[PDB]
Amino acid sequence: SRVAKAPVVVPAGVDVKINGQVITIKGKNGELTRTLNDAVEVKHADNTLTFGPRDGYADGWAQAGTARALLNSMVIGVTEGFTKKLQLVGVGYRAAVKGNVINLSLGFSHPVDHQLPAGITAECPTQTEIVLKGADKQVIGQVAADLRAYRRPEPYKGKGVRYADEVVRTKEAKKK
Amino acid sequence: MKVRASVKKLCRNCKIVKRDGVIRVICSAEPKHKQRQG
Amino acid sequence: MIQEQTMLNVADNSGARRVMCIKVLGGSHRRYAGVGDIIKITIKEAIPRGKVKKGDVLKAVVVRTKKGVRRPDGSVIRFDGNACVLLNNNSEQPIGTRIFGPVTRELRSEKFMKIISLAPEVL
Amino acid sequence: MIGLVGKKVGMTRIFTEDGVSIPVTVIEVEANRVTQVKDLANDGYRAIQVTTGAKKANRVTKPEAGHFAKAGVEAGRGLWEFRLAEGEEFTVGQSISVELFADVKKVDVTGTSKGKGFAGTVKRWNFRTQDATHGNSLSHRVPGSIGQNQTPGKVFKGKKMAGQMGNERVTVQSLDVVRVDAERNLLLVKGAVPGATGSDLIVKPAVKA
RNA sequence: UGCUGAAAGCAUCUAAGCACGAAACUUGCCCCGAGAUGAGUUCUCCCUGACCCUUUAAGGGUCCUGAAGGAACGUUGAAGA
RNA sequence: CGAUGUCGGCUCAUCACAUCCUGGGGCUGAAGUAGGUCCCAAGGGUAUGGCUGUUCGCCAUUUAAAGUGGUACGCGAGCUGGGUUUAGAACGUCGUGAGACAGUUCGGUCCCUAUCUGCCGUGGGCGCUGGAGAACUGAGGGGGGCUGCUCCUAGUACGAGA
RNA sequence: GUGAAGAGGGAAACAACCCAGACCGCCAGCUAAGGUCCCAAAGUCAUGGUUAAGUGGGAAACGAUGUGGGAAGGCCCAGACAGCCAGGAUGUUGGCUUAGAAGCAGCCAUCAUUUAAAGAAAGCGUAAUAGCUCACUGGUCGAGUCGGCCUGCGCGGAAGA
Ligand SMILES: [Mg+2]
Ligand SMILES: [Mg+2]
Ligand SMILES: [Mg+2]
Ligand SMILES: [Mg+2]
Ligand SMILES: [Mg+2]
Ligand SMILES: [Mg+2]
Ligand SMILES: [Mg+2]
Ligand SMILES: [Mg+2]
Ligand SMILES: [Mg+2]
Ligand SMILES: [Mg+2]
Ligand SMILES: [Mg+2]
Ligand SMILES: [Mg+2]
Ligand SMILES: [Mg+2]
Ligand SMILES: [Mg+2]
Ligand SMILES: [Mg+2]
Ligand SMILES: [Mg+2]
Ligand SMILES: [Mg+2]
Ligand SMILES: [Mg+2]
Ligand SMILES: [Mg+2]
Ligand SMILES: [Mg+2]
Ligand SMILES: [Mg+2]
Ligand SMILES: [Mg+2]
Ligand SMILES: [Mg+2]
Ligand SMILES: [Mg+2]
Ligand SMILES: [Zn+2]
Repeated sequence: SRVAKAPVVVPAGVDVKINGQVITIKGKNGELTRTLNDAVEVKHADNTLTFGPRDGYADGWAQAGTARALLNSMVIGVTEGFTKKLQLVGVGYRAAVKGNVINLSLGFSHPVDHQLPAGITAECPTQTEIVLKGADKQVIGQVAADLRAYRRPEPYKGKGVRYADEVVRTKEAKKK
Repeated sequence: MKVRASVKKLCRNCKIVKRDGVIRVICSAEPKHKQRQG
Repeated sequence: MIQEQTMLNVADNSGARRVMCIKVLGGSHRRYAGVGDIIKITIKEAIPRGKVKKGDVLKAVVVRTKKGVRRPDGSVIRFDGNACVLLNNNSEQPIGTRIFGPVTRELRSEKFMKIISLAPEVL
Repeated sequence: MIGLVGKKVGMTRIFTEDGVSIPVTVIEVEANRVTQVKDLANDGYRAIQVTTGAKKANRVTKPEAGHFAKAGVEAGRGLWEFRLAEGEEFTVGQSISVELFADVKKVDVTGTSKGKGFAGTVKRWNFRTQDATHGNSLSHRVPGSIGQNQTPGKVFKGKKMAGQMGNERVTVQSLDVVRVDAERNLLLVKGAVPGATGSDLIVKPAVKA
């Protein structure tokens, strides 16, 4: 609601399209489409999107804030786009991309091959660094978590796949 | 996960959250503090 | 085709002469041991100054049986009695240092190579 | 893939170059002749119906004969259907030989098992016998208790009891195909299959690995 | 276990939306199975005479007919009380 | 109380789940191996012997494990009859005695041809709308569902090492 | 009081509970308890609310930003609550103890300075230091925010053949 009531500026270059609850937002960096919850009424005037509850729905304001939040990052998406970086820690742990497949060596018998979904593209500037790029903020996060899950950081040496930002607290073993 | 009838915040980084009808304690600092009412 | 209570002769110089099978090892409700299989035994007779004594409880591998062994073309090799070789309880390696009477190539294991080398005859 | 109909001839063995004896059931498989193709439009499902063998004219009823005449094939000893896969296609009056299995590694074999008549629980269900001695009175191969007490006050459906054993359909799965030879109408599979010498067998490529 | 995410400027696996997750569940495998009276489908086969009567109706009977099939009898079965 | 046969065993089971093993998972005072604890889970699987009437229990040796409970402390018109309420006899103890013991000891009759329900099998009848012979569709039902060890990965990850 | 020695209607079934006391006949009518969507006779009735748990249609201590109503209060455009930027200093490593004990094993003290503010230190961390962070304060933001009270309905606590 503090979030809902905050307009989304739609910048020069982005094309908004609305058909009832089905929004579509096109920019130089792709196009996203979302169906906003019924309880949400969205309006489009000036170069801005504004949001509000809808008579008859008990949770309109909570919904409108979600809708707002989402559309705001749809616009970030088709303009700036999102970047999620991971990094590998542990001996022998390495990665590489070929086309749209990230090849992960992670101390398993078989190496691991992870198919990227439409919209997400990857690049390793380093055998131990994965840079995801994408316009859909949910999908890029889902992917980053999928990769991280092949080997989540462990608490004794911090080994595994981690978000480049991430804080991994280590701990000591049980004394003898 | 501690599972019990009485679940509480055990430190300042504990949060009570309801998920799917079930009261829980989530902590960002101490894994032992994590609870589910049950 | 050896089971609990079965008596076996002894195909080595361990000093044992007669042993009884008190367990067929290798599975729940397992009924029979045959050539190549390990059994638990108690010693019912032993010579005076050997490596083991009457009443000692150990393991042994069966190396000859009356029921015999089948070979892959349908053949059978049968022996006139049941014999075993005594094995350390833990290491499951032979107590004796010599082997007596014929054995079968079914023993060709990493584990029982020493028994076939020592055997007078291998069938 | 479709299967075929055959006759159990008996068992024998194949000896191999290096000393293995393979026990084989000998299955006679003559050409299967297609007597009706079923399709979605007409039948609601896709299948061929086949016959094989030969049958005595005087034993072929008129209904039976009209059905065969329609397909343009001579009478056979019976009729069996095999479901079709997408892309599987056949035509009425077509002959299918045992070479169908030429490169099938394993097959499932269905037969009617030999009949053991009315069987007691010891043989039919491997029940254990009570004491032969120690005072047992008239109760050695008899079944024992068949239930609890007042609660439930009844015997449960499915209770293992004596009754007819054998003479039923049984499928034995994943038998190795040891040899196929159409010139002799032969298929050899490794191992035993259900039925008595003489009786019909259904052979299909193995549904498993 | 998570992703995106407001309600609650943050946070939050959840309220809307989204990804995973076990020998349990539904399938997949085997057997029975249309008395499934909701008695289903497909192919094939067989039958092509008259009359009378009452309370005239899905009526009752007579003469002639007697198919396909089924069964019977016999010789029988690795089928079977 | 005009009778609902008692312990234990044998045979045959069926359900619950407060789960013994196998499966999934959170925490760990979880380095690995191996454990502890809690959550989810009832699909299947879940020892033979020595002693004793034993159930249980102790013990030997297995096993992935040798689960806890309900079912008239499941199951004698299914079996046993070792324990335990008859009559014989004896010992200790009590009683003057007849006798008694919830002390011990030796011995000591276990019936029923299944009408109805139920269950396992197998037929006859009629129906399914003229009758008939086959081949099917597949609603519904049942069965099955366990697991060891070795090897490769790798003497790798982990570890001061083992 | 009722059953016993009492039928009829209701409580699914159900002597003993609720309604009610059967002389006989009726294919009339009104009511009682209890009921009115279908099995099943009568409101898918009207009006104002509550609940979202199939609560209703089993179970307590106790636990919880579930949700409705009510009366008060604290802080706040002299800028509050949340978030984000920065600071978080000096005597001094306070005294004692200890091999070491420097805010942070333990014991005692807890003053004072420079301060916008900064505890002789709230938690992590080190062998002891270092290092992270809290209290507190300036900045940014710009209108609300905090949690006790009387109450309605719900939620977990809740495993059996
Ligand atoms: Mg969930
Ligand atoms: Mg058929
Ligand atoms: Mg027979
Ligand atoms: Mg027996
Ligand atoms: Mg008798
Ligand atoms: Mg007898
Ligand atoms: Mg009985
Ligand atoms: Mg009953
Ligand atoms: Mg049928
Ligand atoms: Mg009576
Ligand atoms: Mg449970
Ligand atoms: Mg506990
Ligand atoms: Mg079970
Ligand atoms: Mg064990
Ligand atoms: Mg009993
Ligand atoms: Mg009797
Ligand atoms: Mg006694
Ligand atoms: Mg269907
Ligand atoms: Mg009276
Ligand atoms: Mg009534
Ligand atoms: Mg009166
Ligand atoms: Mg009505
Ligand atoms: Mg209920
Ligand atoms: Mg502030
Ligand atoms: Zn906490």
